[PDB]
Amino acid sequence: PEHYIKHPLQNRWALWFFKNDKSKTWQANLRLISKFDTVEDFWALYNHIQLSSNLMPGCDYSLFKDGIEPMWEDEKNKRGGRWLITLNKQQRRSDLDRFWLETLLCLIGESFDDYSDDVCGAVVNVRAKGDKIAIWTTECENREAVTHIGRVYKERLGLPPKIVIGYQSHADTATKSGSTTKNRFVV
Amino acid sequence: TRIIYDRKFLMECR
Repeated sequence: PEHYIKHPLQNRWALWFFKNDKSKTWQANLRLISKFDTVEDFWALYNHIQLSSNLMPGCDYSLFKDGIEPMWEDEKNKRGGRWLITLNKQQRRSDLDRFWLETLLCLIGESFDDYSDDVCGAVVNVRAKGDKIAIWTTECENREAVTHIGRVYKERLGLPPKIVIGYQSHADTATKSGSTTKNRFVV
Repeated sequence: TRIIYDRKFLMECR
């Protein structure tokens, strides 16, 4: 049995790609790459595609549970938010790919116990002005869930205690009267 | 229950 069965995942996942081509629609630009629901199918996809560090600036990968669009206004994201990891240009080289793989593994591996159900997806943004990785969750007001996810994710990335990462609500980000978005939680 | 895979296992399937 272990000699021939694929190892199912708790959830079915969809990998998306976005190219920020300003001369086309954000509908023609967003793109389902593929869906998978086993560990082996995850690896076959990951091995076939570019590392984030090799994408052109302005591109995203997004891994979301099947049925959740990688867009904050989706029913399952609209009341939620994201644990944001910001990276500088030198971390593109040292940390981006390793942090993104670890993020994928936390999602597909259900690494947040009961609270993995609050996870919607994850996004990596490749940008000239700084790369970003984030885990999106369903409800900002689920304080225990959001906090546990943040604590485990920080530990999995190996970030030291002196580094603070913030959780920002999507609605706050969309409607901020200023430059920076305020946090709902930090870890 | 729930299907949980730790990091070591998920790496051994690659």
